[PDB]
Amino acid sequence: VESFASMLRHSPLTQMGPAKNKLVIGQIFHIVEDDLYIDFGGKFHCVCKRPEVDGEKYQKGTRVRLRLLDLELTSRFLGATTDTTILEADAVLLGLQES
Amino acid sequence: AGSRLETVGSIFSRTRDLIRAGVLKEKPLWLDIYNAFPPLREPVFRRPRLRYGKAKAAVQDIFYHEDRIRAKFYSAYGSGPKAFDLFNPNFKSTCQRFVEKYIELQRLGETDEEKLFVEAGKALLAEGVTLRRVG
Amino acid sequence: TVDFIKKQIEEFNIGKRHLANMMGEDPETFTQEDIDRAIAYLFPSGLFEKRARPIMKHPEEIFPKQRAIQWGEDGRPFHFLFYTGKQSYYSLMHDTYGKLLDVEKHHNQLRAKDLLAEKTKILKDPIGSR
Amino acid sequence: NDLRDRILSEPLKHADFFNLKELFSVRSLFDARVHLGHKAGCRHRFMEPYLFGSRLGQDIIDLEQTAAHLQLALNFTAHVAYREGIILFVSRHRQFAHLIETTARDCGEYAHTRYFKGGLLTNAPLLLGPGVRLPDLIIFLHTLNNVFEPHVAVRDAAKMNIPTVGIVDTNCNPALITYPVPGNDDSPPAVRLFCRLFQVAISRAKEKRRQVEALYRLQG
Ligand SMILES: [Mg+2]
Repeated sequence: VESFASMLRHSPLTQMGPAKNKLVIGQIFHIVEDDLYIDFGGKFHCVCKRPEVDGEKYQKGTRVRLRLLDLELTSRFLGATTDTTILEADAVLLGLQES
Repeated sequence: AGSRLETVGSIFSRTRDLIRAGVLKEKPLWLDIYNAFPPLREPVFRRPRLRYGKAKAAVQDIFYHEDRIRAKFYSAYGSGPKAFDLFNPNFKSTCQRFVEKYIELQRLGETDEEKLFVEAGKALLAEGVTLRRVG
Repeated sequence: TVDFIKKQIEEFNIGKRHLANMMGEDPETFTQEDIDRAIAYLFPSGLFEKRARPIMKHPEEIFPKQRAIQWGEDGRPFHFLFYTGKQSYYSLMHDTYGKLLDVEKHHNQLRAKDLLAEKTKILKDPIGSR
Repeated sequence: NDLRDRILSEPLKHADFFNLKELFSVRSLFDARVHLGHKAGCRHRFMEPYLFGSRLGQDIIDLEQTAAHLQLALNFTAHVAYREGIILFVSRHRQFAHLIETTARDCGEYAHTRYFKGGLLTNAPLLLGPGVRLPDLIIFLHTLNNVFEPHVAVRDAAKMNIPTVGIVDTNCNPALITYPVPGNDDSPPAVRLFCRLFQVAISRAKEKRRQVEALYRLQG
């Protein structure tokens, strides 16, 4: 039986370090007319817009490349006891995954 | 009929007290399961007071000696050319490989950080990976 | 009120037979329109309110639709959404949403197989659909 | 009557009666992203004991305490299902509403993922009908509504003395929940894992109730 502490040490999330400026691949699980809901393995799902080039091949289950900036968008405003989360993540599109 | 006070105590505490009192003559079915299997913490209502003064939280930061090595690699070479993949439980990142070879190299008895860092970079170059220095 | 509806159903059939007997017609074809013209004759009510005139119709059409019993003798609700307050509306919403996912799943499979055999049939303007 | 007491009291003498220890493990939970949490700013005060630590401002839930809680939660869920108990799935989250609604249909139990009316559990006779049997257990897959406030059913259930087994994130209030399970309720793999675990837990309880009934029938 592997102790839980050992699992965190070798987990890919811990090996990433800071989430800012990290090249992480993700998979699309929901498609709107202009918004691509991408899951990159983090806690939440980042949202990006379809690029004007090769936009027809961004379908469900397609793998894309992301540049994570904040793992979870969250800020504190005055008069708020607890921070108001956005339940999303911030990322940008660098293209499609090169199979 | 029953008790509807949330702050008096747990659901178990009120139910067994009413039964012992003699008002609830029909024992609820979930009560027997509760006696045999109790939870870790009895559900007692408590007011979420806000922390004032010098008191802080007891949550510890998760830091490792590996993280100290990873900071130097990220500061110098930035993010590695390999793309991180979180879907693979057994994924081996370029930085993780750098740390693993750094640990093995320092087992030879080397103490200088500069020697450890440079040799690890040369050792990675022998494996074919790219380590284009930033700036 | 299931039994009360049943009692109304049987006596209305009996009542219809009496009306046909006195009208001197064929009881096998004593249609509702014939019932209305018979009632309007036997009881000549002069009233402007059309709904206030004497009526004798099918009790299913007269009595409002009633909710069926939602639970058994042990109290277990029959439907799985009874605790949402509105079981009928949400079950319709659940089924409607499920059909969309199945269509989306089916369309996704068709796109994978490179086939588009469906057509948009929403346009029913000549029929006048609302 | 006495044999009816025998069949009701039979599973009370075995801790592992339903053999639920094989359904999940620490490795199984870890691959479902159950050890992740919100930022350090949103950390509720009562969730401090259940937190293993914070990783760069991101809280990490201690799965060792999650496994201990989840073991009792599944064990408690099955027993109330074994005794022919009404189980209600409550989750006010507009990303798994259909999945949770379909999960309850397969298990044969009830779900309420829509808007929760004010006088539902408390003023039951007016809302539902003259004589209504209140649910004997409530499962919360999400203890928060869409406005980041504690769900009304959490407070109402304590008033009506109805045990609640609810997954609590790092920003929830496990004070009134009798069987809290500290975990992650946001990532799709985590939510899917919890539903499947409660799917098999109910199905085994329903089946093993029927098997013992058959044995009782041939006893006499
Ligand atoms: Mg959450």
